[PDB]
Amino acid sequence: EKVFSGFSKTRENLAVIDELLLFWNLAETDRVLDELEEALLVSDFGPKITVRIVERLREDIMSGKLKSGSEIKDALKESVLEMLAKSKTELQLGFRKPAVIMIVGVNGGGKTTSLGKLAHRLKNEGTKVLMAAGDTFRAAASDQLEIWAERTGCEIVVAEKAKAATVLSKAVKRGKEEGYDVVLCDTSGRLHTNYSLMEELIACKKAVGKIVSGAPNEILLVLDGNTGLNMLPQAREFNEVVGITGLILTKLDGSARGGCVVSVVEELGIPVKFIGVGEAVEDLQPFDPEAFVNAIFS
Repeated sequence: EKVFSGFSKTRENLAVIDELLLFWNLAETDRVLDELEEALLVSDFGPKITVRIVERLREDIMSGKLKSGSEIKDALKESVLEMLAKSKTELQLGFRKPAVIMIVGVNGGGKTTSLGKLAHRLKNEGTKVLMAAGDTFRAAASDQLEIWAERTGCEIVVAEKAKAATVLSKAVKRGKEEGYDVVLCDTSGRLHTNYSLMEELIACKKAVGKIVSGAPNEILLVLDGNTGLNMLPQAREFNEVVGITGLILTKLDGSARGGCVVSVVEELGIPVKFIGVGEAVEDLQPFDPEAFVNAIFS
């Protein structure tokens, strides 16, 4: 619904596929597939996934598995859905307490804001949440997390400039000691990835691991959806260095770049867990791969 709006422009642009398929027959296959390829590329499906999708269609058309435009269209949706769920999209918090979640990302992605929206969700499900203001680089983020703490009725551990790993260590200790269900940890926001940032994220992961075996449970990377395919290198860097368990794609408002969602998940094998489709608190939503594929293809 809100996912339909989040990618409204992608849907509009991908609609050309239905028109092209009106002109499909076996002899027209390669011409139709050339146009279909161009349409996916226009909507920010990466080259690797576009060729994979198109060549499989061509295969299945040639072998006689696919015999009509409607069958080809549904096969296209199936290929895309399969790349998305090749996926545990849910938060994987287990049973041992406390669960520890780290939120990471660069400036402009809504890192801190999403952590607040997430805390709202968990609080509403009756989960006992402690916040940790580990974004030590940005003073405005810490203050914003105190505002979120007050709105959602979470307690919050704040820095007393602090080392993020020390704040997180403190919050998780208090989590465990005071019987919390989840410790929800912010981390430092920078304009671009750099060495200093990666070193600090490594330290935070080690520091919370020392207090609770297997912590953190989730390391969620927040990314502005509007960056499209340019999010691939950065997600790969966070993943190679830190180990990301889930993505949060934000700032979607009739994005024309919906293909980037499939491209990132397929490339790195990290599921999209939440999508941000608006500025209200409820507008951070659990990702539903089948609903998404319907939202972009009809």
